[PDB]
Amino acid sequence: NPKAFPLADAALTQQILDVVQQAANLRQLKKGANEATKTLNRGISEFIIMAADCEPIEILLHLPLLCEDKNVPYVFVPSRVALGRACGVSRPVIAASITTNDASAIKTQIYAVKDKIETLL
Amino acid sequence: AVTIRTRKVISNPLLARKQFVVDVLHPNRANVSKDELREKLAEVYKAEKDAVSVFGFRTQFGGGK
Amino acid sequence: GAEKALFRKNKGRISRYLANKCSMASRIDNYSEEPSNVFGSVLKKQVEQRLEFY
Amino acid sequence: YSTPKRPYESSRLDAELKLAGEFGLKNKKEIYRISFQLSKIRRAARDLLTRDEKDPKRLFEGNALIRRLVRVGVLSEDKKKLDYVLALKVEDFLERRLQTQVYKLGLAKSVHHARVLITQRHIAVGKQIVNIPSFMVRLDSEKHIDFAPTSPFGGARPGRVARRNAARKAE
Amino acid sequence: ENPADKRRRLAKQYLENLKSEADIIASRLKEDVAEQQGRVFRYFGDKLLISEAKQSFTRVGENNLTCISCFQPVLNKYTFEESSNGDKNKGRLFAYTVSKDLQLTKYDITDFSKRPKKLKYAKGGAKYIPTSKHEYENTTEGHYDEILTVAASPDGKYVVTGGRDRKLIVWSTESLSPVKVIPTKDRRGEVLSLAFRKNSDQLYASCADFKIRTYSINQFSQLEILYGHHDIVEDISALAMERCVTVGARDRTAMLWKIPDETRLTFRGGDEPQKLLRRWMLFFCEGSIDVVSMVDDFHFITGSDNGNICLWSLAKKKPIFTERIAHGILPEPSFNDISGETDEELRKRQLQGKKLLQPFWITSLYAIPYSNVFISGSWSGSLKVWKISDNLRSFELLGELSGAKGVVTKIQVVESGKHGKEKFRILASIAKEHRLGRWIANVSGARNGIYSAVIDQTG
RNA sequence: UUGCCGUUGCUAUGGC
Repeated sequence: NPKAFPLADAALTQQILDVVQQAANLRQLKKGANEATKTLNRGISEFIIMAADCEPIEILLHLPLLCEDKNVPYVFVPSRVALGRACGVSRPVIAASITTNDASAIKTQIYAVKDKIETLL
Repeated sequence: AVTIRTRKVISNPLLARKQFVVDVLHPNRANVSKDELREKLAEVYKAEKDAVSVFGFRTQFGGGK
Repeated sequence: GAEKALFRKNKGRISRYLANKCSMASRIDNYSEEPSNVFGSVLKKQVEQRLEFY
Repeated sequence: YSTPKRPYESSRLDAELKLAGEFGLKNKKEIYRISFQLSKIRRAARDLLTRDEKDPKRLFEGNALIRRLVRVGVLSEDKKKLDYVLALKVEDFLERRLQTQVYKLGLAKSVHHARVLITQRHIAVGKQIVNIPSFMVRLDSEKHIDFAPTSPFGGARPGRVARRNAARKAE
Repeated sequence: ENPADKRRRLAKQYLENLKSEADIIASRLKEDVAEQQGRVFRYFGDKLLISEAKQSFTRVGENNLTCISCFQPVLNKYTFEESSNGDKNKGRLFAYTVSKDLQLTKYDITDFSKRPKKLKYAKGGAKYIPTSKHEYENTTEGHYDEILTVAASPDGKYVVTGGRDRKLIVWSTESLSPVKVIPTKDRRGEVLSLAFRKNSDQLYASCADFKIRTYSINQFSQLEILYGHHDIVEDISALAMERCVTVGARDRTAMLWKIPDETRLTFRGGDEPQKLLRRWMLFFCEGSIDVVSMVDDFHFITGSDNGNICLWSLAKKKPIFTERIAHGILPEPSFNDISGETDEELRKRQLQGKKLLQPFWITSLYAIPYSNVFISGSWSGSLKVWKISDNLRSFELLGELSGAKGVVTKIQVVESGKHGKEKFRILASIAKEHRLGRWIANVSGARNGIYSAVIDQTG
């Protein structure tokens, strides 16, 4: 019923943000909505993360339409401030993407989250 | 800067001495001579150099300790 | 809009800066059941402030 | 290590070629070593399975083995059961090697580059310089992999060639 | 006259001063050495008068003041020589401040009644950029990137600063002239916090490469590097003992380092809102630990990004007591700004009720050493002063001070007066943005300056 | 008491 949906609870949000921080260290994170649309178009996106508090929220409501068409899991986290912090950049980030890589060191952790997002949707 | 560190200190009045295991941290240095450790141990413990004996030194693999 | 110069070196920067803000406004319009002009205004004022800066 | 039953099977040769290429191993001896370790682990797991559930032996040694495999990282936290211990493969063990971890973390551009880095004493696990590629990385040690303080890539002074060419340039 | 005589003279005069002030002499003398025993011996929290505190905010020109370090001379009972560097500097209280504008500033804070007074400064800039681009060549005298942390030496002879330039520059206190530059020798070795071992020349410098480094300022040399953190070591605290404590931010770990034994103790909150909710039959899960200060050699307090202030004991790995959402919850975002929808009710649905709300972060946290009082800070707009219970098993809010408005980057406290009668001054750096980065949304009324609050105790 | 711009007194706080 709300536009931002599904919204991850507290416990899940901690796990999502953790993966984002690890991905950023390994150069597997694309930060910002414009990059996220580029990843979905190229179909290299394991899943998309979005800020439910983005002001206004409609500015990133184009991504789900991309996500649902291409069959890519997605989730909303309550804080854009927190999302930007975990991403490692010095400004708020409203949308971020985890690039696909089967040679990644954090593969198992990513797939662990990916299943949970899928259950939520 | 070399750091000299004593652990497992045992006072042995039977032989009239103090025994311990000494750690020498010497980053960016090959190793610290027995004599120079005698000097620094003497200064730290307030005893004459002649009274300070050290032996059984082995550097850890890769250096630095 | 680069074939008819719809959005239009310093000149180039305002075009690209304006180009993003157009995409921002478009998204609000498209996914909003009853779009308003409140966010279009503050967006335009933001582009203006950039304009004097350059 | 122990020689496999029929080394000359074509499938076996192609398997060894794939594993070597993917993880840049030096000889089939490394593959045999890992296979022998895995064989022991799986045989123990089987013998435990043959026992009745709630057996004190099954319980004690079984949770012990599961804990150890988790600690080495081969078995994920969500699969703490001996049945999954039977499902392990050689690739899981090879991945935990220090060469592969160095490659994956982004410190090297290739598995062979990782091998030459490690053998050149440029890679440190915590405080210790590890120049042994077949070193096995746990979980806790996974995050502590870095360039050694003495390494020129780790911030120390440049190697022999760098300062030599610098001197030749200055003169 | 032999120095034994000189100590005898100062000692005899000192006793007469104690006698003039007044059993009692014996009790007072024991109190002088209470520092040696690492136990809280300053139980004066109840005596404080939060309400009557005299607050004042001094605006500073520079952008985003990031840290403040206060130097307070102490008469050494062992030799009866004041810690002041020079005779001119006798009994003079100094404060050193740094900002993101690459400027270090010192103040005089001797007069509690009067505002801080600028004395000298040194500013960095592009001139100091290293040409070589190598880490071991990063030995330019001034800074060229953001400064983040500062500490003023207990002897009053040096102040050392570090920031994102991956350097450690030590400055002479008197003239603010550079005397030595210590590179961190790392590609990502940015300095995130500094601490002087109390009444000593040893440094503990926390770095962004997930390591803690130690230095001996007097010899201008680095001693050891400490390893074990899985994430950036944002803050570090120290007391007279070599037991420095640290927090690992996203790792959600507070590690106490026993330098003497070369061992470390791991403390993890492990607070899970399933059980917290179940026992209740809004709670936020902790994200990271930023601020830490050592109340006692055997206790310390940490502040996380979920607004939880925790009390820890060396004996117990899990927290002994937690205060959740200490500083409150952020105001909800404007419904006129959540969406561009014309209809109000549709905009309200975007807020998703109370799900979006979040708690304030604990940006700063300081505890007066070996005391039962500590101060917390955030951009809620009010400093909060707490008191730990006598048994050191709990704490309660002693009061608040509403003067500060903006992000509280760092807090300091300084005292003056006789032993029985002391006045406490609370100095805190306030900036318009969080020290590490610009994430926080701009706070209404925030201004860059040094907040001050003088408090006296009566009863 | 501020880099810049105001307000308020003979001191205090509003914006960038």
